Amino acid sequence: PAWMRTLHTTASNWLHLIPQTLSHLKRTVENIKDPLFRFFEREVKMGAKLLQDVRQDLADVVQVCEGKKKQTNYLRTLINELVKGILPRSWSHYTVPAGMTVIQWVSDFSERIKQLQNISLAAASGGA
Amino acid sequence: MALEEFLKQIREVWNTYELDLVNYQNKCRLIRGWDDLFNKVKEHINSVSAMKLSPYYKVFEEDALSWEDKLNRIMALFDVWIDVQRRWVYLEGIFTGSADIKHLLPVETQRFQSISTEFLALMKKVSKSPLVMDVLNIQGVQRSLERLADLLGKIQKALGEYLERERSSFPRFYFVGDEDLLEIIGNSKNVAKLQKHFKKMFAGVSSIILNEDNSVVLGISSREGEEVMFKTPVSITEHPKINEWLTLVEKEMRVTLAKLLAESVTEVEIFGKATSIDPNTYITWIDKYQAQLVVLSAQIAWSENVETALSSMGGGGDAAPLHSVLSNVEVTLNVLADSVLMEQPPLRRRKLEHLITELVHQRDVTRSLIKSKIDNAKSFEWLSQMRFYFDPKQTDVLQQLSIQMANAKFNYGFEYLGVQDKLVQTPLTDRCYLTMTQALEARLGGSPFGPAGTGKTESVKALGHQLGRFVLVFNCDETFDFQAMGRIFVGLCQVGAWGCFDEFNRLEERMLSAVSQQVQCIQEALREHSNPNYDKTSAPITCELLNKQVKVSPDMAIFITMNPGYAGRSNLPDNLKKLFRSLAMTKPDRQLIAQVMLYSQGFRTAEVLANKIVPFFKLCDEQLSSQSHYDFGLRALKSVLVSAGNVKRERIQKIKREKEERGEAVDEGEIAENLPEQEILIQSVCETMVPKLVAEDIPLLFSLLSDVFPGVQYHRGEMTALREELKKVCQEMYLTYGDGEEVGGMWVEKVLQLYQITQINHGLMMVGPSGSGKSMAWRVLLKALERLEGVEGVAHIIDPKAISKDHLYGTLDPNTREWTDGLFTHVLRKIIDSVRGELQKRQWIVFDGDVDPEWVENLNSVLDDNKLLTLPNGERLSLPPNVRIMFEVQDLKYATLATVSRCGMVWFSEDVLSTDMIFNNFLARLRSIPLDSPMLQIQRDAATIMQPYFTSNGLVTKALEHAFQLEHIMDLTRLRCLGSLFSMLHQACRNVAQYNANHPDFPMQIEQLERYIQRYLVYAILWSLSGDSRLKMRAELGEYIRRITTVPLPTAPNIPIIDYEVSISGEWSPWQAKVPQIEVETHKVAAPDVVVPTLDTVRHEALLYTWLAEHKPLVLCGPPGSGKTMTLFSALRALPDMEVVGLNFSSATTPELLLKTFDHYCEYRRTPNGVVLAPVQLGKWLVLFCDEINLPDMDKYGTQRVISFIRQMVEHGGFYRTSDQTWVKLERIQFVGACNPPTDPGRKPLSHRFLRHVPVVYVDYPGPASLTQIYGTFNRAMLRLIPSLRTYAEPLTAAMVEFYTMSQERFTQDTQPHYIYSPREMTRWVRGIFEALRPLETLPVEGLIRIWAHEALRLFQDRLVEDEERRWTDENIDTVALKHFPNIDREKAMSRPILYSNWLSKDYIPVDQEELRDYVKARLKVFYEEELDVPLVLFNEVLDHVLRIDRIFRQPQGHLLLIGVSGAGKTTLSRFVAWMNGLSVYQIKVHRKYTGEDFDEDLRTVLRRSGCKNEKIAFIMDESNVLDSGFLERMNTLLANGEVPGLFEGDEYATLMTQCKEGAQKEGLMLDSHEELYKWFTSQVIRNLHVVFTMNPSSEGLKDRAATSPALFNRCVLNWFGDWS
Amino acid sequence: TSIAIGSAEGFNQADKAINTAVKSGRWVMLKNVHLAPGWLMQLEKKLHSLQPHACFRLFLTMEINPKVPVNLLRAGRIFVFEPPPGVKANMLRTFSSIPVSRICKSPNERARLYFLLAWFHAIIQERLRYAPLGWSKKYEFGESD
Ligand SMILES: Nc1ncnc2c1ncn2[C@@H]1O[C@H](COP(=O)(O)OP(=O)(O)OP(=O)(O)O)[C@@H](O)[C@H]1O
Ligand SMILES: Nc1ncnc2c1ncn2[C@@H]1O[C@H](COP(=O)(O)OP(=O)(O)O)[C@@H](O)[C@H]1O
Ligand SMILES: Nc1ncnc2c1ncn2[C@@H]1O[C@H](COP(=O)(O)OP(=O)(O)O)[C@@H](O)[C@H]1O
Ligand SMILES: Nc1ncnc2c1ncn2[C@@H]1O[C@H](COP(=O)(O)OP(=O)(O)O)[C@@H](O)[C@H]1O
Ligand SMILES: [Mg+2]
Ligand SMILES: [Mg+2]
Repeated sequence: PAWMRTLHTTASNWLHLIPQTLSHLKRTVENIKDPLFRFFEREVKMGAKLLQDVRQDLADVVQVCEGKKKQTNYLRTLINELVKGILPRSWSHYTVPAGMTVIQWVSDFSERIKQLQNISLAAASGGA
Repeated sequence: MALEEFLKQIREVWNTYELDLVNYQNKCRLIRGWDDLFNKVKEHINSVSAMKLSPYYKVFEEDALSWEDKLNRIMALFDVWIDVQRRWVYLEGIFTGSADIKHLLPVETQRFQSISTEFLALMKKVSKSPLVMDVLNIQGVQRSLERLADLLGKIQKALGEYLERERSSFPRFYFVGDEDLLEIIGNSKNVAKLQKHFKKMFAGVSSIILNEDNSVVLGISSREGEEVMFKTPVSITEHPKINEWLTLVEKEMRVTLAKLLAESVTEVEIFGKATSIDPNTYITWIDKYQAQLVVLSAQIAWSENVETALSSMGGGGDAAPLHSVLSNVEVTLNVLADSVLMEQPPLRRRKLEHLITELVHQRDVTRSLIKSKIDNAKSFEWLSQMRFYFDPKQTDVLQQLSIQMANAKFNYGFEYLGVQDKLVQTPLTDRCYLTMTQALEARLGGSPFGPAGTGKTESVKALGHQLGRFVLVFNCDETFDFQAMGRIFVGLCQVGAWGCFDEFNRLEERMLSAVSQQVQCIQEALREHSNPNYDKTSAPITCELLNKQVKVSPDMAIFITMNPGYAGRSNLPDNLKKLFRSLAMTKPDRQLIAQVMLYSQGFRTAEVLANKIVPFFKLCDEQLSSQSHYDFGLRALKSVLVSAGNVKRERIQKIKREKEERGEAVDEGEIAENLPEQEILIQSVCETMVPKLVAEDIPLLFSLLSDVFPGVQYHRGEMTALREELKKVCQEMYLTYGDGEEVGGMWVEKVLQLYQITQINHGLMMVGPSGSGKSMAWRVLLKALERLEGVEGVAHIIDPKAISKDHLYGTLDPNTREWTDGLFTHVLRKIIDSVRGELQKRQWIVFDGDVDPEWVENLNSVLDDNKLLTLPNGERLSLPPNVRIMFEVQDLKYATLATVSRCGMVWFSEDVLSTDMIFNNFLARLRSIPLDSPMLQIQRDAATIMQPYFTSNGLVTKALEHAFQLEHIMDLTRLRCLGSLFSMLHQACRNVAQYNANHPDFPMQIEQLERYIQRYLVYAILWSLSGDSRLKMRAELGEYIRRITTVPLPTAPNIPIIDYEVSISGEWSPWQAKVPQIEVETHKVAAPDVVVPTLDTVRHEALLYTWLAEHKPLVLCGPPGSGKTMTLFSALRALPDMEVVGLNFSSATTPELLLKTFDHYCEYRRTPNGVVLAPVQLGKWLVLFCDEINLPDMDKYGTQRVISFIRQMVEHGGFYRTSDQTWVKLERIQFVGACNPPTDPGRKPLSHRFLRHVPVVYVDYPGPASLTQIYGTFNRAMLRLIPSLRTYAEPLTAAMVEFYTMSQERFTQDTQPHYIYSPREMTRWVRGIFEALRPLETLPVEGLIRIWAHEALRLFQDRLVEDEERRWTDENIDTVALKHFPNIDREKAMSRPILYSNWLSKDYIPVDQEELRDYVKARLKVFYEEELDVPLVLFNEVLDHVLRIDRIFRQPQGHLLLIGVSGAGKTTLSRFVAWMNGLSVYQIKVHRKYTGEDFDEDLRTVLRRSGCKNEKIAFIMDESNVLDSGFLERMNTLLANGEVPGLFEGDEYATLMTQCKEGAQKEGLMLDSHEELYKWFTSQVIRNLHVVFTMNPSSEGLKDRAATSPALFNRCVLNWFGDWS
Repeated sequence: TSIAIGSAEGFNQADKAINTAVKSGRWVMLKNVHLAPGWLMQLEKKLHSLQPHACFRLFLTMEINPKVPVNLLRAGRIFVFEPPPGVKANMLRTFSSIPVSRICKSPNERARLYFLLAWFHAIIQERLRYAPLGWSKKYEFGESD
């Protein structure tokens, strides 16, 4: 179908823009006492989980649109939202302005992950 | 002979014990001593039960069993007698003390007289022989009381209108339930029984003080013991009737308080504007007067001082005496602060806390007045303050006190409030007071709105208590309709009470609009009071409520509190909103509340503590991880602050307790000097916040604690006494107990944490994933507290989502307005009534199930400080202190903040329950509980063999970890695997015992026993961990086990381990040895009961046998048609003494479908231990087979009601009977589920709490080789009819498999929802050819291909929607046939018009199209003259269609799903073919008023004709005939099972049995049993009733249709007629 | 006669009030009729076959809701009530709604206070048009305030 081909390009393109790695902050006896580490650890922990979920969902959609895995109920719900351009409710994990569409969320989500990577990189290389 | 002594003692006790009799008003001799009777009977019942365990019980077994019967009969009699005597007492009082009721209800009055005669006659017999045994032997005494109880209940329910008349005479009765009101009215002479009801009619009156005679009411008392002595006592003798002296008591309460206020104001004025206050005099004045008057007196004195000071400052430049007003407050507050620094009586200490809170506000207001340089009494900064003016010269004592805020003026209601905890008077609370009093002056309602936990409800009550008003809180829901709200208004208006309706937007929008009319008319009446022209000596103000003229007291008010941010709530219509003044309460002043509360409790560093605790809660909400069960709001802060005062008091008591045994240096002042106040606060935080934390947040919060409270350490009390009892309870329950880091230590900490929450909260939640030890944590704690404290613990476990919300809380009758209690309301009311001493026991109500806002928000007033269950009938049930409300849940993803903030949280993680602990529990039970000691000896030896593999990091642990990495058809949980694994190992122990039965000479030795168990364990591990996965995943777990295990394994090179069983000789044996190549009898070809043995069938049957033989619930999952029903029924044949009953779930399936099955196959019987539900047939285990267990609709909160109901019956072994709110225990009932994979459309994932009990086996479609083996066997048998066609068996099977596989790939559910191809089509394919070959003596091979091609078109092409799809099927039938059948004449075998009919001959042989057309025209001519004179044009598609319909009408259970455009002839052709086959046509005669019970009666008519009269019927029904979804729930059962379990009930079933007996007699069958008759009736419906369903093609409708009626797509043959081409 | 619609008793009362009013010239107002779309269709059919008194008037109050039947909308005359278009229109509506004798009481300064209140009410309501800048939220400042 026409939608099946168009959605395949969009999902593959989104996997290019969205980053792929997010390393959790290493908890340390003196890092727990640091308030900045405590807040920043939450950001990556909730950020890493959201990053993996979106990438896995997008990869399944690409594989579905290549006719390699069968469409499940979750995929049917996700694919319907992506065709209509509505941001999936599963992806919605941080507060966003009302009326934000899926194309803006992917670009917004990609920027947030980059900042999350830099924060973890500083903690990994240099310390908290 | 110790047993003989017990029998002698039991015999001697009951040979002398007499019913203790008391005369009752010279009418009879009632029975007291119910506690003595019941405990004595229970004690002997336990002793008789306990002595059975003794080995010497055999000699005295008969005598003990005789006493067990007698003691049980004593219990059953006097448990009814007590309720009968109680009900007769107050009914006799009503039907004697009110002669008006005889005329009002003559029938009831005469009926009560007859019952009152039989009661008194039975009383006189008891008087003659008060011995219990003599009473127990009275003829029919058990049945006499049973009739008396039922008859007295009918009289009780017939007095409702009489009770509504008495409620007017004392309007506080409007807030009392009907039964309690009858107790009040009927016991008007027995005043001691009235005490428990005063808390319902009064704000703070818990009891009344009476003289020795009980004839004069001396005063009133509160629940805390505070007493008010009336100045003029009320005599009950001079005013005998209940509603007049109750009115006089209500008036004297107001008059005495006003007189007491005047005396208090006189004394407190000396303290005001005084330089120095002596503490002894001030404490004396506090102790002399009531708590409400003490604070009121302080407010009056302060107001008059400010008025006096501001009056002197009229010149402006005059010196300010306001500083003296501040000075007096400073001095008085210092004395109050000093008093609370030392020990005080509990009542005085609370009074001091109230005064400190009041004066801190007065200090703040006076400071604000001084800072703003206010010098005039008419300045608004003073007028905006709440002021208190007292006129001693006023003649009416009730109007001496005036409370004024801005322009609003109020009288004090002088309702006795007792000792109500006061709020800290914060700026938000000040703004709340100003706004609400402005609404009250405008005669408008108050509408505080905001998020949860901001003080909305408490502020409304605080303002009401400030004004001395009776404030009633109602927890509103959707059941608060127009009639319910109006009746509540009637009570509020006449009493003069304030109505605070919380969660007011939970009403339906239509009800909110309707209620606005009642609110408006009351408000207009309220303005009539405010009119100066109106005079008090005139006609009372009255408004019209519920079409009645109701007097309105000026003191009444209406308040609504709502969270406008909650989604799903009802929007208030504007006309309702204009009647209320709204105020936003969003940000409570937490630091001020914390500072004042800690300062009032006696903390010297309250300012330091408040500046730390409030930011600490803010930090926790942000620094800690985000969890749904996390709350750090004002309720959490309030809980810690209140707990801080309790912890401070216990330490002071502990410090001096150490001082008693160490010297005599009690120096209380110095004791408070060296008191670790910060450490006290940390203990309260940790006792309340820590149990809710996940593991990774625990170190975070302690780092935060060290950040805000440096150098302060938390140390739990080492609770040796409780831990010792817990350790013993764990041993008796086969549980693992640990201490610290030992095995089970984490779980024991959670048990101790749960105990701490029980002591601080009356409502608490245990939250954690399924299998976290939550249930065992509170079940063990309940038993441990019984042993530790001596208090019996009782748990009522409720599944709230297994029943409707109507059945949980109750319903108000739409017409009679009668209230029926729900399950929770009945349980709580039983505890409050305390007929059998429920108030002396620990009562835990555990809601084990899903939490959603729809039902749990009815408990908002229960879980908060109100502790009240409010019902729409106006009744309010107080939570007794011995009751805990508990919620055991797996998640809180749908609970709102309102619920989470109101409950103590104990979080369980899956790490709390370690896999080692579960292994220990299974092994401990295996070594102690016999499965049938020779059986226990086998288990014990087997336990030793299994022990090495069940250690941590053992074989099972490593296998479990690897299994979670694999893919499973359902979500994988640890306990589903282990539950399956332990069931299989129990069967292995039974196998060894069964072997010993077969070999009585040589029982299995340890070497053989060891050799068997290790291989069976490996076998059990594979099926328990991969039986729900595909073959590739089952294989992969095999190699992983092969690497890590040391158990010997099969040495085959490429054969998976899952392909091997374990023989009883401890040898691996291939499963292929049990798969013979059978030859099937030629008449059983593709019959429904015939199973061709394959590798999968023998393995699945053996696995099903193990689970079924253990009565373990199980689910078969697989694609539709994969053999789940076939495998289950095949396994049941090898398992006799088990009856299967098939239930077909739909999207609309509720638990009521299960209940109808119980009504037909099972009986409810009363046993001494409760109601037991068991199958009617004895010695049989009844199996409920649910075919679509995962179709039932999931609500918006992720819950399937029937699934919760099944989980309750499996895990709790029963359910609640909603008619009488009685627990029913299941016996000999097991459950088997079948379903499609949850990823399929319409299918929902099963709850993890249900899956832990239910092992899942995955049944896939047979592969190409398995299909060749199955239907190659069938084809060989069916081709023995024609010996000349034997050679073509293999090519015929190969063509069948090839085309079926191609069609299954070509057409899928993605294209159309009904494109499901399964081996069911293969079975129909072979059957169809076989039916066309039986009457044939010979046939050429080309004739065989034509039948093969014809059946392929009927099975694969008739459901296709598109012409391209039908073209592909037509072409590939030719391609497949010639590929497997060369050297055949294509034209004679594959001529495209393939038509078969038995209309032109005796046999089903091919028919020419033109010959068929002439025959149909000839028959249509007759059809016009006999049935329907509607001429039809005959085209080619009609001829094919009528042949297709004719085929289905000639098959048993032949159901049709005709899909096409309206007006295409679907109904007409069906009737025409039905007339050709002798089938009667039944169509339901719908109309605008045709309802569900019309459809049920129509269903009964068709079933009687086809089931009893042997009448072949074509039941033709269109989609338009479906006027309700309930129509198809009946048809879904009828299509699949040929029966509807609940259709025939009562007289209909009795008439059906008479007709079935007559019908079976005409057939020559010998049937007399009702069960035998019903089975024959079902078999007749199966063979005679044909259902034709016609519907238009709708893509959305067709897909949705599958869930509503799955039988339409797997029990009906679908023919896509579509539109005319 | 004013009736709220949501209750079952409200439907019975509405029919009796309408039947009495169509023979006497009485006025009937039914509020929140959008809460009963099904009953509204039956009311439209009832009104069609009726020749009431010349002075009879039936007022139906509803929110602007797509649930309101089209057939009822065509049968009646629609009046939309919404925020006034601007400051001038807001203040003219205020001065018409308040009776003249209310403003013109004994204190002559009362008139200027009402003008200030009318101006203040217009400015506050008009700022709602600027959803975010005028006020952070869409408060329901209205006639009751
Ligand atoms: N302390 C313990 N020691 C040993 N075995 C235990 C212990 N606690 C629980 N178990 C066992 O482990 C399992 C835990 O079941 P339990 O009912 O305690 O869990 P739950 O979290 O309440 O379950 P659900 O989420 O299904 O309501 C059961 O098989 C139980 O017998
Ligand atoms: N001014 C106050 N002083 C003391 N406690 C308060 C105050 N305001 C609220 N609380 C407490 O906060 C909690 C929530 O109050 P509640 O009236 O139930 O809030 P809401 O009705 O907004 O949900 C209760 O424990 C209540 O006693
Ligand atoms: N080994 C077998 N022997 C006989 N019939 C089989 C075998 N395997 C599959 N079938 C056929 O597969 C179909 C399975 O039907 P059923 O058990 O009702 O499926 P499910 O329960 O999966 O919906 C039947 O037509 C049955 O005859
Ligand atoms: N083959 C036909 N030739 C002539 N008229 C037909 C034919 N099929 C249907 N009709 C007409 O259409 C009417 C509706 O037939 P019916 O069986 O009720 O249609 P459906 O079940 O498809 O809605 C018939 O009463 C008849 O007037
Ligand atoms: Mg509240
Ligand atoms: Mg549990």
